Amino acid sequence: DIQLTQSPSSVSASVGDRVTITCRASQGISSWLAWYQQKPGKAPKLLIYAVSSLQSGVPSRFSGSGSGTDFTLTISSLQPEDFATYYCQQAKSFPFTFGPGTKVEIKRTVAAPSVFIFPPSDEQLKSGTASVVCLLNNFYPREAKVQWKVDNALQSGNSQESVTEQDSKDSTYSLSSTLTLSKADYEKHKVYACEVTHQGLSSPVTKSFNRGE
Amino acid sequence: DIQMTQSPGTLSLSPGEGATLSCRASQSVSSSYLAWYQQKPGQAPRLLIYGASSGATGIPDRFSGSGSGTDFTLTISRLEPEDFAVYYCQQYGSSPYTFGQGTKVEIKRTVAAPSVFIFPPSDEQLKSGTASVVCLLNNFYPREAKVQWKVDNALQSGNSQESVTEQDSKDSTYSLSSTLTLSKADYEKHKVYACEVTHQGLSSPVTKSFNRGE
Amino acid sequence: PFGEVFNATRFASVYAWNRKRISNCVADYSVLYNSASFSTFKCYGVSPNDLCFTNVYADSFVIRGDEVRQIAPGQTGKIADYNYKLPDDFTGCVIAWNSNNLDSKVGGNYNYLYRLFRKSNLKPFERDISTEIYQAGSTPCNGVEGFNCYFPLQSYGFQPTNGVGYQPYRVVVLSFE
Amino acid sequence: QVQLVQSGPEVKKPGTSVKVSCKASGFTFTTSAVQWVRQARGQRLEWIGWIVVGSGNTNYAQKFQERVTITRDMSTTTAYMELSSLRSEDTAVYFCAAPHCNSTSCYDAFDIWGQGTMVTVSSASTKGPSVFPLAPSSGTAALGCLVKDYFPEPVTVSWNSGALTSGVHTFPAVLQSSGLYSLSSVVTVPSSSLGTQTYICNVNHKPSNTKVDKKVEPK
Amino acid sequence: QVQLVESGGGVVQPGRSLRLSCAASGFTFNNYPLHWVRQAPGKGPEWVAVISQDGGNKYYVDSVKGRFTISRDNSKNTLYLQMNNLRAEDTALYYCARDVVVVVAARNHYYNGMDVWGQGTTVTVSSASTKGPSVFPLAPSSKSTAALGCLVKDYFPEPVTVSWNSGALTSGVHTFPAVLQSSGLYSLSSVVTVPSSSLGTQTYICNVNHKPSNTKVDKKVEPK
Ligand SMILES: *[C@@H]1O[C@H](CO[C@@H]2O[C@@H](C)[C@@H](O)[C@@H](O)[C@@H]2O)[C@@H](O[C@@H]2O[C@H](CO)[C@@H](O)[C@H](O)[C@H]2NC(C)=O)[C@H](O)[C@H]1NC(C)=O
Ligand SMILES: [Br-]
Ligand SMILES: [Br-]
Ligand SMILES: [Br-]
Ligand SMILES: [Br-]
Ligand SMILES: [Br-]
Ligand SMILES: [Br-]
Repeated sequence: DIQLTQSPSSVSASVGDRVTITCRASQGISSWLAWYQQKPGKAPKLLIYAVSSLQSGVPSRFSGSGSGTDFTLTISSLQPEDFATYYCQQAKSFPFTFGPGTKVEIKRTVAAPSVFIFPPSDEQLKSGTASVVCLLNNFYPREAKVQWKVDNALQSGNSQESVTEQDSKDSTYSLSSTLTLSKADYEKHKVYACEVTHQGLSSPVTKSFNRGE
Repeated sequence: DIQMTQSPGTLSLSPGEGATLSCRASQSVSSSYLAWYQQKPGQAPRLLIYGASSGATGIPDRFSGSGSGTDFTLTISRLEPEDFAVYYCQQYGSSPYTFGQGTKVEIKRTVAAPSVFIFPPSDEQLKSGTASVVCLLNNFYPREAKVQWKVDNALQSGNSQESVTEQDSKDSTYSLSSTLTLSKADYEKHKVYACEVTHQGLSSPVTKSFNRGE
Repeated sequence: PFGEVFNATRFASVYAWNRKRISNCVADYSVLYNSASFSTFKCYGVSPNDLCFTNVYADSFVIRGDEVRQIAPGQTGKIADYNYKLPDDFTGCVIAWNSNNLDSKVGGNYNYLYRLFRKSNLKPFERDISTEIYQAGSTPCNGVEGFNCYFPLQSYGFQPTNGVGYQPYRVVVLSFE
Repeated sequence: QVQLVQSGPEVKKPGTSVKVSCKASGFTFTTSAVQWVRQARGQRLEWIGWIVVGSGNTNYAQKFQERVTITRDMSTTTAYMELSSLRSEDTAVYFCAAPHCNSTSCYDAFDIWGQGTMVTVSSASTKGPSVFPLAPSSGTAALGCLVKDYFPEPVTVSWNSGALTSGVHTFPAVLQSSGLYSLSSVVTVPSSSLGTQTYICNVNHKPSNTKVDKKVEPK
Repeated sequence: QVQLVESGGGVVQPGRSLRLSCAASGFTFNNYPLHWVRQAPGKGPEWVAVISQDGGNKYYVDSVKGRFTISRDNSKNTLYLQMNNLRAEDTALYYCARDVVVVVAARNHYYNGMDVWGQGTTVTVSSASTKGPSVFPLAPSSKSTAALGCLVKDYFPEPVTVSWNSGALTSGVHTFPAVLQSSGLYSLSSVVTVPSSSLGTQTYICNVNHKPSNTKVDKKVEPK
């Protein structure tokens, strides 16, 4: 069962840059490796097979090299339609295993997130459930940390996050984190806050509200 | 693909004449990758000429070959009786290696009208519940012939099948057999069974009948 | 120095066999004869120990198991006639081991080739890597394949499920002059 | 004896597969090629495909790309033709053809041919024929035999155990809508000999091991 | 055009079965082995199975060994995946793909990758009953550009479609991918950034459409 590792996991590049992605196999696989490009909501697209054989229609700026355990995918001059996730696949034996993928991201300026907190609506509380939502809007880079505090008590295991794909206009990301409590627990506390730490923030940003007010 | 077309369809010639067969290609084909074959009834094809103009091993020198590009020729200087068969041309240069549709070289003859015979179904077959009436057209030329079945003056259609023999090696004629098939019930409902033969050798259609019983 | 010649990552095709030159170094062919890893260890003109010759050549390539018998003096076949010929007075050793785990691929490997046609046999230690279209008929091929015009090299298509006789074998031929 | 021998006759049901063999002899198989051609009864020659014996590389016609695969086995000097998902339309005779070659060079055409393999495809079952007499009507007269309802092809007919050959016409068989074949064999003889010469047609159908000698009578 | 169209996916309870089909056109079907590849939400592609050109050879990932069966009908140019005893971890988008055939010296070599992929068909293995979502307002704050949105909570199965003011409002909209909750129902948030001045002078209506439950819910988002 041949494993495959890719490095790096993500790359922040600009148009014209030279981008190199590597694929490491847990055993020798000669020349039997392929590269795939995948964009959100689309099937993977074969770019290179047999280490260095450009699939028909693929621009020649894509190249591939390697032999045995180490393989390299090179983009000479990155074009706007090249920002995607790239996978390496070995074909020495079944099962055909893929790599974890490398996401090619758009490099841009550090933008701090706009943070908004939303208390549970009165209609939802009538259902016996409370959902507090914290929105991190239009920030870069993607890495962000949200901590929920209920009367300054740090929460864990009762929240879920979701990140939008990189925006087509300003290359930023947006994040939505939802804290889910029962109506019983929600009415036992007063202060609800999400603390946001991000590279664009010199110090953690906190958006809070007092239940009812 | 490269389409190979042959001409003529049937070459009716006398033994001792010169035969000439044509082979056309939809596009220019290499002369060194065209062959001619000969096939007699019940046998496999036999190579005569290859490379457009290269006689095969054992083939008589009266067999010749010419042509180039899209048009090719198979000339037989003096036609022998063992040469009356079907001839094919195949190009084997560009895949697929397509064949021609064939040319029949038959012994030309004078017009001979068929001798017509009709056969009622045997009493043994009637015991099985089916009747087969047979009409024999014996030794005629040319091959084209027409058979129509009339049952109490009612022309039949869709209930007959024909079979034609190969040209005879001794008198160069053909023979035809047509079989009308009715059930025993339908057979006994009518009285007069006849087959009308139309042929070039007959100045008018000839009818041979029998009366169901007598 | 044998370590990088036997345990190499990739070997050459038999038609394009590689030759490594080894003159005057350290050698111990006793740990190789004692090894069940080597499916074949046969020497000619010298019995398999610590003798001295001026030079050693290491020819290496990959064939299939059924063909390892051809890597010997006075043999005939696809490999002996069209790929690699050992002279009758060959003085050296031939070593082979099963390389199925490295050179076989599910669906067939396309990297190892062997010459399929040639108008004349190879001289001893002759190396032919020409890709000229083999004219099997009288009509000249003009660089295009077809009837009686075949490509001279064919792929082994090594598969792990193949019979051991059809599995890849890495061969090393040591000659002493 | 530069020979090319094929398999025997085949009779398969629709939807099955047939594999026709073709064995070489005389020449060195290893350096030649083998093409396959089919011929339906009374039709032209149709090229199916060819294979290079040394490499095994194949080229097929458009109309056989879907159900025919050609192989060879240099050890048994034999080439094969596999035909999957059989149907009535596949009922034909299949030929194999190859150029003869020595160890290094080849003939420049397909000069060696096989005897041919007839493949019959239908739902019918093996059945012997019923032979009915075609009695002569009451200077020359015609009589014969009706070889009806048999499967598969072929039957052989002789007259007077081979003594009577002049004037005999055995017609090619027709395939009835019942799936069985019918065949008629007739002979013309002088009208005088009808009362002093017994005429017997000899019908043999090997697939059913049927041997019928039927005497034709003037009623 | 060379094309693969798969179908037959949907929602199925654990332990029950499903049959996927793949319709191919534009290439000689019987000259190519065929693969089934799946991709779970948020994860990379996982090869599942392959079948040879004639159907004589079949290979499977251990995860599906004994439960899945690949097959093909060369007369119909159709590939099949028969999925039995389905588990939750079988939930993914299923692609059919055509084998990459490497040609060297006129000889074909198989199992070298996948060059023609289909659009995918989704299977969802869950014991959850079909349910439309509750749509709750995320009201804009008094003084805290402002942000408002809708919480689309507790629905099954995927997907919902969210528009704002019947699609007229698109600027600044962010509809997030859904999370799968421990209950087996999905939750989703759709937000929009607006000028603070427009909050008392502009209606914002989110439109949530959930075809599986035959429900369309429109929620008016207004300040408190
Ligand atoms: C192998 O055969 C070649 C060619 O044989 C030709 O084709 C045969 C089918 C048959 O028709 C032969 O009569 C043909 O000659 C031999 O090569 C020929 O050798 C002669 C010897 O003088 C020479 O004049 C020709 O030019 C050669 N032609 C070609 C095409 O090579 C060859 O010698 C045979 N090899 C052996 C080992 O017998
Ligand atoms: Br390797
Ligand atoms: Br409180
Ligand atoms: Br044809
Ligand atoms: Br092939
Ligand atoms: Br295969
Ligand atoms: Br199957």
